[PDB]
Amino acid sequence: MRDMLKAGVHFGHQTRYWNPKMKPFIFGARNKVHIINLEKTVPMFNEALAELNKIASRKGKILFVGTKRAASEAVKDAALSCDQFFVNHRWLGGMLTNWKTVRQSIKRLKDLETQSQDGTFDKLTKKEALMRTRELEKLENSLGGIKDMGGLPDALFVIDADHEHIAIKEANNLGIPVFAIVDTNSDPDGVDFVIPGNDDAIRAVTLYLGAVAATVREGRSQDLASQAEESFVEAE
RNA sequence: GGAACCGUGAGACAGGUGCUGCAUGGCUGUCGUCAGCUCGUGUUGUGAAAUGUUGGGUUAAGUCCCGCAACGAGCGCAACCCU
Repeated sequence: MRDMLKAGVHFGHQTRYWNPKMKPFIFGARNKVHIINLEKTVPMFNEALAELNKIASRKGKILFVGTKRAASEAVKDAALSCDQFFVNHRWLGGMLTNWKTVRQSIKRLKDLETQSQDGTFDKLTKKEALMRTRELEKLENSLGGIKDMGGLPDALFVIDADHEHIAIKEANNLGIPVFAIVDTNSDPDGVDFVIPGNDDAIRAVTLYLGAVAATVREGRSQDLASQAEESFVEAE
């Protein structure tokens, strides 16, 4: 299980771009950073983790959102260790509402690939061929992790409430739990299960994102394994 | 007996570029062949609607990025035909 006393990674962050709604989580600004209370972050871990093991052993799906280039690689690897979804690139309008039509783009993507591998690849003009290439690109860039979705999640996990504020909204009107590790620059009232921690910093996000993923595989139907996200922490 | 065309007598009936295209269909001219014109969804407004195509640098051009409540899509241009 997770470990306490993490005053060497997360802690305070951001200078003066905070939100008065995060006062009950700020220890005390010193020369710059406001500093977050590690004494309040721990209690949040328990409550947030508790609700996690509940949906984890309940065979519930989670969608880890991560558009920020600070945890772009961590959000994926963490979602790979387990059988969960994720959003790295950018978060279309009507993916869940107008699922049908949206999937039509997925089928076409699979239809073009089967035509790009070897079957009728260089039969028609090159101009038309270069037209099918761009389509594939645009489709592979947007429909990268949504291609595995064949049916409408139980909860979403964001890295930053503000950056992925759009994902938070659509997660509120639908009545779906929201888990995230944001800091000062945000509104906690928008997150039923918020984790007061550094939003940025790769070594900061990888820690929880790795522990949370480890707590998911355990108590479900798998054994614990070493985190491979630590290798990307060398970005420093 | 009787079909047909035709002529006279008799009966039932025809026609109109005569008016109105501010009653209209169709066709055509004109800004134009100039050119953009619109849709789905999200967001803003009580609403008619707005945003989407705002901002910074740039380009012949929404030409294209960066930031970005917007993200995408269908006619127009272009291409397809002919000298």
